Amino acid sequence: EADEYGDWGAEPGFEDRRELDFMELSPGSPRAFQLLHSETATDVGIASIDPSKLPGQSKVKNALAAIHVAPNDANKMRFRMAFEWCLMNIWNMNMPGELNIGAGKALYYRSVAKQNRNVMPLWTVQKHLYAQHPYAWFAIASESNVAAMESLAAALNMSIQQERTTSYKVTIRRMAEFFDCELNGQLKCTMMNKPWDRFFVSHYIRSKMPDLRYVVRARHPIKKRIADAYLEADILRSTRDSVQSVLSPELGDVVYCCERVVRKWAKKTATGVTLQLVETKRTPLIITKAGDEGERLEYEWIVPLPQQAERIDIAALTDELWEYGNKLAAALEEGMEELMV
Amino acid sequence: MVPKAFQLLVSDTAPDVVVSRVNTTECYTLGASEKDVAIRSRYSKVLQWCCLNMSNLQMDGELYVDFGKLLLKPSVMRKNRRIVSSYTLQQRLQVNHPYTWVPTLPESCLSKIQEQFLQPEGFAPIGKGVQLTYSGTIKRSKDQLHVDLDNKGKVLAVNSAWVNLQTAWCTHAKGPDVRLLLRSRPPIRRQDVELFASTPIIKLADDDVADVLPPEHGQLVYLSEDETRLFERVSDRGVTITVREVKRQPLIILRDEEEDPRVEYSLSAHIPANAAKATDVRAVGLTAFELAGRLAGLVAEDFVREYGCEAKL
Repeated sequence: EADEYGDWGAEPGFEDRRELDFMELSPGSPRAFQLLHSETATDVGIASIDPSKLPGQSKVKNALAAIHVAPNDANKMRFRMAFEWCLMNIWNMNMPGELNIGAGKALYYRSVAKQNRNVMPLWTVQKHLYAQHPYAWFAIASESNVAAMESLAAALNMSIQQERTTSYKVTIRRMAEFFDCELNGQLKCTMMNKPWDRFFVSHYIRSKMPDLRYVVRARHPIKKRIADAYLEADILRSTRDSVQSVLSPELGDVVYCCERVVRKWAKKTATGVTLQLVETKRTPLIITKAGDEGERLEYEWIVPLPQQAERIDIAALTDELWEYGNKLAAALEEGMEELMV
Repeated sequence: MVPKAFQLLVSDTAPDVVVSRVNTTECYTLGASEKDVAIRSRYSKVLQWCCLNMSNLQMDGELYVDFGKLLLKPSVMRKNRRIVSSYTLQQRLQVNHPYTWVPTLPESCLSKIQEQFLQPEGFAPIGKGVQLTYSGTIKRSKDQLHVDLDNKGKVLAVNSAWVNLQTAWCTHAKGPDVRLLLRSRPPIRRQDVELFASTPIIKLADDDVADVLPPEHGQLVYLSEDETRLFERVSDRGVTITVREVKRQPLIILRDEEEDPRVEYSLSAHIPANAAKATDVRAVGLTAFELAGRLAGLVAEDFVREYGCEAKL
């Protein structure tokens, strides 16, 4: 309503409500959501000033004056806070996890055309976008982006590591329960993880066409007997046309399929963390969702979440990840102008 | 009895984003808004709402703008964070008064202001040259009255405590900060104007002031010598803006935060209950904000040169 700003007095206990200002959680579909921008920064910087020569202030040699902050630094600080928070939650759990930096464009939708205000601050937009999750990420790339990313990897001294490996991803539904599954190229059942649970999603909206999304996701432990039964059982037959399900007798029906051409460039960062650059050319194959169709090329950063015992420098790691995400976006930008939604 | 508003409108910040629709219910994407449109939007909206509140309360008001430095106490920061959310910063400032307002402006800037701000604007000098006045504050059992005195020290005017219904703080990196307020004066009960006129508040002696107020009638907590120059501009649509330039030197002080000569420039207007109905306060507020910004930009260089307050983060 009218109290969407810090006006009309001081409401009691503001620190309790505004402790998690950098993101938006509703205590008991990602749990944690934050929205950023390349030229918008709600953050304000408290600098150090020398009021030695003011009238009435000649004994005080240090005071604080609020000023604007470059949005780069404000976004850096907000991302660092969110990353530290999600790391704390992950370490509180036994979950292993990873952070992926994906490229694409984010599109939202208003529920009703009426009561739509053209210009809003970030936090109310975050509240609306996290209330019912009305958003969609469209990962897009081009063939020139292949050469651009190759040049970026060569400049960054990236290792070649994996080249053009083919794999598949499928999902099996029992009751409403859902399993994600990764299969080797030659119709070989490979890995039976549970579906990713993203604790933190960040929509870093850049000014230009390319757009960055940082997501921290972890996998629940998989109960042994079901995964073991899935491993040897043949689930995906392949006719000469496409894939097909042969997993009916002891599994729920298959819902999603995909074929992935995967190309991974790995390197050790400045700190003691290994990062990967995953190029995924995905073909939907069998689908049930009306929007999945169409071959999509995606370029992503992937960083496994460092363990608590490793005690890696969190601030330096966050700075390096932001810098590398910006480098990825800048490299992709020159090729990414024709989309214009 | 009446809502009050506090705002810290730091310049060069754009907390808002333009919701630009894109063709393929509705759909949109976010885009960078303009540098400082949100500041003006907040100021205008809060001014209009509080002026409406006043009009429903048939209370007079004054839009008072002054130029000086807003110095935050070092205790405002928590956990040593250079960067903090504006909403959190405002809610922190409101709770316990960590802010310190120092109305000041460099001495050498007077000619530049007159030649490049007062003269180009419709601002023209009024009054009779420079008038010397003594501004005093009388604390009482439950109220804090203000009193003005002539050269002889006779009680020129008695006013009640200013009630601020809207207090904004435009803040700038290099130039002097701008404080914009909407204020009201609850009617002085009649005996008080009489009470303080009969009793000699101060006793002049060879240009030295010694308090002679009866102690039961409060205490002269604050007192200062003022040299006041008035400029006025009555623009179209019947709205008047006054530039009051005050060279103020305190004489009797209560705390050691106000003990030096200071040059103040104040842009003032009036929002009468009857007139505001036919007056678009939007235009008055925007004009005041624009004038304040222009003068701050004019005096920023010399303010930095003489005072050195350059907040760099």
